[PDB]
Amino acid sequence: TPEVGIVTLEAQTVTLNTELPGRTNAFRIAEVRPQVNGI
Amino acid sequence: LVTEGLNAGDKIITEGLQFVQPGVEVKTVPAKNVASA
Amino acid sequence: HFFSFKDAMVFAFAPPSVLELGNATGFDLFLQDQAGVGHEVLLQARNKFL
Repeated sequence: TPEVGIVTLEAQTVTLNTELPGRTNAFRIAEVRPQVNGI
Repeated sequence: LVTEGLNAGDKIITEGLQFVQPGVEVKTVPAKNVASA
Repeated sequence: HFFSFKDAMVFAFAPPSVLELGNATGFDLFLQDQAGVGHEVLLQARNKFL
């Protein structure tokens, strides 16, 4: 009888997370444009 | 993460992976290979 | 005692009588793929041979 080693695996609740890239943006951005012609 | 195929509470092997073939009677000893506890 | 490690098959062998012929004593042979039959059949040929 060849001796072996075992592990007794059991059920347990696991979570699954994902790493994703990405950039940040302004919530409410507004560049001004002059709407009129002068100096 | 085993999707489907392996039962809960069902023992698998860690030591002696070269020493056995399917169809050979073995003995069970708690393996000191897995680093968890 | 090396059969009680239960993880890795350990063989301890002495070097031969004259050292420059090899590293382990006894015969040795090659099993060629002369017909171009392939690795997936030469592997099971060696597993059949052992």
